[PDB]
Amino acid sequence: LHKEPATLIKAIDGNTEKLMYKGQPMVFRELLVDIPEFNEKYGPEAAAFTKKMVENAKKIEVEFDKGQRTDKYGRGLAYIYADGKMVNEALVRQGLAKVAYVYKGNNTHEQLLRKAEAQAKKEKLNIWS
Ligand SMILES: Cc1cn([C@H]2C[C@H](OP(=O)(O)O)[C@@H](COP(=O)(O)O)O2)c(=O)[nH]c1=O
Repeated sequence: LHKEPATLIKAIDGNTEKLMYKGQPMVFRELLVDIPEFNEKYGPEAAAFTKKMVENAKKIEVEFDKGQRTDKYGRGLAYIYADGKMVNEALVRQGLAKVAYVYKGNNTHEQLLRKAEAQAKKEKLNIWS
């Protein structure tokens, strides 16, 4: 796998809906996680943690896995990094997302993320409280 550059695109409301990848706006869906929606418990917290992590970062990178790069809704499927720290792993490690959607061939970081989830669960953090 290899990391590639992207930048945040700031939406009219001040948040990031899309990343600019090879100079095109794209919604990216994080690989291997289920993140609660805003209306669900921990949803506001997951969103706020993501916003701080990506906005504070000097460098955003995306990393496609070995399988499908876009899903059925046209979203890019990747691991997202903020100054070299994976956003997908960080949400899981904080109990702000669960490991999920593990499909054949896009599963490279599965064990790493399950390791993070077990720690968040052992620590009874957030979703696991
Ligand atoms: C994470 C991921 C989601 N998806 C699709 C599966 C779900 O389809 P369905 O909408 O039919 O349930 C949807 C979940 O995304 P969200 O959790 O963003 O809603 O995204 C993929 O196809 N590949 C993936 O790797």
